[PDB]
Amino acid sequence: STRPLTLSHGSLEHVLLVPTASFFIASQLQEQFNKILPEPTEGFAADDEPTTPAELVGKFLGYVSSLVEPSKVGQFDQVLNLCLTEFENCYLEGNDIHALAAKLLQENDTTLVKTKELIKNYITARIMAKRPFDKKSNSALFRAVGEGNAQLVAIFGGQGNTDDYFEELRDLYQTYHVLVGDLIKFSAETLSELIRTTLDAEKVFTQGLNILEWLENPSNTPDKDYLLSIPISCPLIGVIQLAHYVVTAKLLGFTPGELRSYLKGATGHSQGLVTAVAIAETDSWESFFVSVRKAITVLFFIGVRCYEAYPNTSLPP
Amino acid sequence: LCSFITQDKMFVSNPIRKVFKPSQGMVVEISNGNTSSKTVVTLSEPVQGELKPTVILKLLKENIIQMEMIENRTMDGKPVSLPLLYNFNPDNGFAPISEVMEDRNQRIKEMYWKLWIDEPFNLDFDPRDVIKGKDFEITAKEVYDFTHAVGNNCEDFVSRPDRTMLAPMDFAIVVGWRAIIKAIFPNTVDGD
Amino acid sequence: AVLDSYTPSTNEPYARVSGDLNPIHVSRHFASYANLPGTITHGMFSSASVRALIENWAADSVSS
Amino acid sequence: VLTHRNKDGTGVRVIVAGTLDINPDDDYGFKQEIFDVTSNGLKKNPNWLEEYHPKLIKNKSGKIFVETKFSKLIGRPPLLVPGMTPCTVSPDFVAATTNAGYTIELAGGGYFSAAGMTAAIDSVVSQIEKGSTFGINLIYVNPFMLQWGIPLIKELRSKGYPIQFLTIGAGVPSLEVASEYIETLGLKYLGLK
Repeated sequence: STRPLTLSHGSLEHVLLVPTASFFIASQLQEQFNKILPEPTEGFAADDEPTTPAELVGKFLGYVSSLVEPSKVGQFDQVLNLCLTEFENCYLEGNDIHALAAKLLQENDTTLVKTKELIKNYITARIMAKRPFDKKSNSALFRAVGEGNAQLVAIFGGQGNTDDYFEELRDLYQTYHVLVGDLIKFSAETLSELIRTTLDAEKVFTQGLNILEWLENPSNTPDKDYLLSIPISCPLIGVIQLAHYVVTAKLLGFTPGELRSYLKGATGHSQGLVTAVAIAETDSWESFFVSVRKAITVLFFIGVRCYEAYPNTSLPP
Repeated sequence: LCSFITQDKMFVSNPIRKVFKPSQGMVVEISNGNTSSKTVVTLSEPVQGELKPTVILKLLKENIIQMEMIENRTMDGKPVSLPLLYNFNPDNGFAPISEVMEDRNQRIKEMYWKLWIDEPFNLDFDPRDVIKGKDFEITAKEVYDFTHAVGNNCEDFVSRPDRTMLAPMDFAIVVGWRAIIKAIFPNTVDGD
Repeated sequence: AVLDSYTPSTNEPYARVSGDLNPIHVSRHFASYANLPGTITHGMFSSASVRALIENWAADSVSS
Repeated sequence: VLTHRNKDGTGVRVIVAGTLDINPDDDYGFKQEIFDVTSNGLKKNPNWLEEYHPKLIKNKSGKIFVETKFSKLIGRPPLLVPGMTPCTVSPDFVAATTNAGYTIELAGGGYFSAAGMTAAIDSVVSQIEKGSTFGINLIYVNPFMLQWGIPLIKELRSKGYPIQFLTIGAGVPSLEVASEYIETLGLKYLGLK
């Protein structure tokens, strides 16, 4: 039933065995994809260019994914699910995309930016191919903690670890959109409410708190100076932490609480204490969201009220 | 449609035409359009978020067009209005509409008075007489509002523990505005 | 020093604190009737806005 | 096309059936019209008798007007005392004639500086009724008058003067010179001779 098809860039091939009622639509995609590929150059060493066969498959893998919906049935659902299995079976030795990215960094042609690409592609692809991340994974850590030769403690960070904190929220939203989109949107909305709900909160958010907007159009994102002042930076940092918890939980095949169970305990530094408390109150996904609400609605008030208490004033130049 | 208005033999560009010039957000509602003498076109624009009447165009007794020019942001929330009056006259096909000039400055002054001055409308001052203002206590919050309005983040104006709040020299204008502006109002200083 | 300044998005904020409810600055139909380029920023705002710059950079933020 | 130029003004519209080309004038039509679906395929040439038929029409005060393209714009009888030097120089006569409800052109020929004509234009205005208007006749072959005049006219309109048309005698300005008058001066219409 199998009928060869090559995914091509520069001196990099990946031969792709294709089913019968398929090689039609498959070739169509192959062609369209070939068009978008930037011209090869000096070991494909540009920024758009795939470094390796693996990266290329991820590329095409992501291109096909761009043309599908989970809600309605598509005509590429056939091809996508097939390139998935061949990428998985061929390039992932069963481990996580993350393990591959590391290999591709260490051994092959190092690009953090390209690594992130590859990861965006695989997770994104898989989730839009109606093919979720529910089956406990063989995390050697979590396996060994589970047995008894290891124990976990969740530590949560505070304010002031980074100049560009909001950046971490971007990379999260942008990369793992298929996993975190919910609570980003959920938070963006629930924070919006806190501001109506609250008396003079509006005055503190001089340039508004449209988190969803700033994410979509970087162009519209306010200064680091605005983003860093607590009333908006406290809640946002927490969302970042919650968001990270979730990619770890979801990607392990665990519920929020299932993840929490592997923990000997948790603790935060400064404002990170809040999420640790709220994280341990966590059980099932349906219930996960009130836990989020609690956390960020605390942070919001810490931020808004502590700013009001002692607000930054001009430094004598 | 008449491109020009009249003011004492002088020809101005048509103000009605001007004020109704299109633009996203404005909405015109003509009511009773088919009978001439009763027609009332009404312009409503977005004012502080919600829509509201800004202009009201109709006829009055004895062939007098009236353009009710409405300001919604006032001292007490109760909208104020400037009555602009125009003589319509079908015997001059070329310049039918001319403006009623007698007392035009006075009407404009009266509306500005209601917006600036918390006193009775009396335009009978001697320009040479001293104008007394009002006493004025500087609230801690009038300062917060002003500094934040102009964007002055000086620590001398921000409430800090164990320091009295200072007011910006700029704040002088907030205090004297009513005493000062009154000075351009008397009848002997007739201005538009 | 050479400093970068900006006029406000709307004029209502300055009008409220100052008591200058002049429609020229707030209502487009009045601005347009007077034949202005738009809803002109309060000349007084620029006065206090620029002054703030002088205050900060020339007086080292010593209001006094 | 031969028959077309025979008929021109009579509402007949010739179409050349055998050539798909383009007429810069729309004088007539080519192969396309015979087949077009849009209202673009139904063109008709003008009948001057009908198109430009004089008419009558009534004021509300019930005055009667000879309605033509001209009077339809100006709102008075389609008759005018053209600028004339000795005759139309006098602010008195341009007032009187304009007060009698007729369009008259104030003669530039008799004025020699912005200041001297400003004198008359202001006299004319003093005698003319409220909301009334007149015009100014300037000579092309006199570059001096044309130099203090065009400005005086523009400076005057800007102040809102009731002088709402310019006529130019002795020659027709060039496209850039004319365009200047049209857009620069605040005039209701321009008169060419």
